[PDB]
Amino acid sequence: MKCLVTGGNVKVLGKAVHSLSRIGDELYLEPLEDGLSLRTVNSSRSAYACFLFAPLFFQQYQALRCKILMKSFLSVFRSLAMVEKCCISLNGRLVVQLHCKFGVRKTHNLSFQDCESLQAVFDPASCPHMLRAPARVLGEAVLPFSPALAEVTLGIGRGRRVILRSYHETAKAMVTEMCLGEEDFQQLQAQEGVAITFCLKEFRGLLSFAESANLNLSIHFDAPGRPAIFTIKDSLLDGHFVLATLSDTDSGTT
Amino acid sequence: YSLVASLDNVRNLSTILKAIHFREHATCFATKNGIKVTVENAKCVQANAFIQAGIFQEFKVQEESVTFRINLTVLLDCLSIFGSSPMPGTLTALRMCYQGYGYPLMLFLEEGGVVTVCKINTQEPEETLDFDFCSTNVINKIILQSEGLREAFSELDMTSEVLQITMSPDKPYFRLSTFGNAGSSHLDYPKDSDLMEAFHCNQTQVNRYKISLLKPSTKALVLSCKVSIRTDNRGFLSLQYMIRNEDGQICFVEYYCCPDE
Amino acid sequence: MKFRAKIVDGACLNHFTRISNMIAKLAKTCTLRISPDKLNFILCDGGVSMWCELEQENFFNEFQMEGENNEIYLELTSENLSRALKTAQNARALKIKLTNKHFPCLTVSVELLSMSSSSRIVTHDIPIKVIPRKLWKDLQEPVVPDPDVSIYLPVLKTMKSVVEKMKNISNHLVIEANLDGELNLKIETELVCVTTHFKDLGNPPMAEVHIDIRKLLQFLAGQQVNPTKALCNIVNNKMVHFDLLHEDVSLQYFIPAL
Repeated sequence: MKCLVTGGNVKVLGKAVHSLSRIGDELYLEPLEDGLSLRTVNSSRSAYACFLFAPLFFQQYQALRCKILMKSFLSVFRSLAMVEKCCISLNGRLVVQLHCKFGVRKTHNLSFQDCESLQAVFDPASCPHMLRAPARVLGEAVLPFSPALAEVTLGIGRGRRVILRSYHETAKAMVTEMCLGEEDFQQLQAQEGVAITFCLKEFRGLLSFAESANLNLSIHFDAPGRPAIFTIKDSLLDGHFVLATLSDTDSGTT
Repeated sequence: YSLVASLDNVRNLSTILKAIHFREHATCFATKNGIKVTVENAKCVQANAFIQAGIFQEFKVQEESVTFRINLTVLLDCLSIFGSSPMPGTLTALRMCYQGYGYPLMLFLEEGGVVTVCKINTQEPEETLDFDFCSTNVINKIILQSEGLREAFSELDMTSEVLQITMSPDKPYFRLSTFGNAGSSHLDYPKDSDLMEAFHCNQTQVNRYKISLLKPSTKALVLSCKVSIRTDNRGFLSLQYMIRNEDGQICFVEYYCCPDE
Repeated sequence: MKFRAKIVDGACLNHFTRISNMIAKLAKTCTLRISPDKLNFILCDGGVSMWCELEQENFFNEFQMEGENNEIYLELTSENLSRALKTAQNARALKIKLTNKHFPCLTVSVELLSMSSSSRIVTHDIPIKVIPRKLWKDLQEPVVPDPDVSIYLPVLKTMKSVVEKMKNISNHLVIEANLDGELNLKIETELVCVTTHFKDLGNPPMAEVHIDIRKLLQFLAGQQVNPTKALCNIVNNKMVHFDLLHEDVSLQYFIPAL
């Protein structure tokens, strides 16, 4: 691998890595003919995310897939990239060199475990329900909810308006419900009455990255049980999240 | 009497002490020149804080040299008792008094008319090691700015039980390294850098100090303007910090650390 | 039972949130007394008690309730209310209304305005616990007899900073007050003794107490602004009563000893 990320793109890479942290504990790398693929999976196999980095810099491979501890690769971007250049190569050990200012250089020799790729069965085009809106808007829609809220249900109330409701399994809990109008959305193709329940803490991971980049997020959901598909696309950046949805007898496993 | 030290700005004393606060207790050594508080750990690390009598608005030492060990935590809590967020204009006065031996250390603070009196008992088992760190047997010496080392030590802490410091006139002019679970991270400092003030490396040297012993150095690093990283023949480390008072007068803080075999 | 309130004035709305944030720090679970005239936050047990007087006609624009005995005693978790009012900062209107959809709750509907023509709505269902008339008597305002000493309280900011540092020393604390407006804070351990001396504190119309510093610090923490009335009524026996009246919101705090 040969990467040379500079300018604001460096922080964008960091933000991306941070997002993959709030979903998985292991970072999967995989260079491709179209860009750099950063993937990850939930500990319960009920969540998946992927960031495709089409030439956001100066890419090149061979002269390669691998897997590192997500938290180890995170420490490199936690605050160290607060940095004008970033070189990711291979020696022998994933080498992440940081060309900071004043001449100070920060080289990172990260051990890993060469494995296989992370495939997963999706189909947004086959996903019955659909909606598209600015990330900034969705970020505001989740504010009323507690940061510790685990599960939230996305539903469609009568009147073509989306509704986020807190989910819980005589110490009754407070049920928060945010209601948004159809005018807040750039697209709303969902049947009234249909509602799914997924992980909020994970959904925030993507939403936080889509906001800082000022981009639009689109959600594709079906029936209670089948995973929900979240998608975001930029001029030279690509990413998509996939979370599990609760059902009747099962406990949200996919 | 035996020892009296008035001070119009307690921070001239409390601030520099905080840079040496990596242990519960500390040893005080006061002469005619001023006061000297020392804190050591594992008998492998020692931080020295010196405050010349010039800083005080009224210093006084009776007869010979007076010494006494004391709780640094309690002392610092007492000094900054009127809160640690005074705005430009408000100051707390201090009057320190210690009567030789068997007597508690007396503190007298005041702000806006509010006066507080503290009575901290002195407890002197002592037993303090003497680092023979002399300048005559110094191999390498470097003097860089404190801002650059901020992100260094801060994000330095790892699962690595050591911090490798290498100074050389060749390629790696000044490299800090760690080796933990994650792997190995290196931090270089090229010569001819604006962050580099002085550079006197005679020969390449590689030393490893238990990182858990140099972490507390940040308390002085983020509090100083310049830092003189020095290393002698035995391998011992010497961190000298320049801490300027809120009056302008400069003060010193020195860290010593033994290598790791 | 009926209850429908509504806030529109920005100043009042935000100020109302401040009150919730305060009580959330003084009590995990509190009691909300709904009267046609005023609202109250009550609690009694460490045997600390809190009484918060609040003039309803000074916050809401529309207000109405129904008890013969027009009065309602609700038991809710302070945290739930504060979080519910946190989003009502940049809000247009606030409508708190007693509900009972799934179970007795206190719905806090919020209208958030934005660049969008469609109005944003956030509803919170705060679980409520209606208290029977039987305990109505045990939730009345605490009695303030004859204070042995009634001195004016120093700037809470300074008193707080001192208490903070003293907590790191001992859990006990002795508060003394004289006649010439001399308030003293004394902590004593078998190693360190610290005494703070305040003076010139009026008290127009000596007493020591041995309360724990941990609970004294809680009272000073809730206050983010200097009250327009700070009284420290002390009974040499075992009671310290704090009487605050910032603006039109009254706050009574009681701290026993031993």
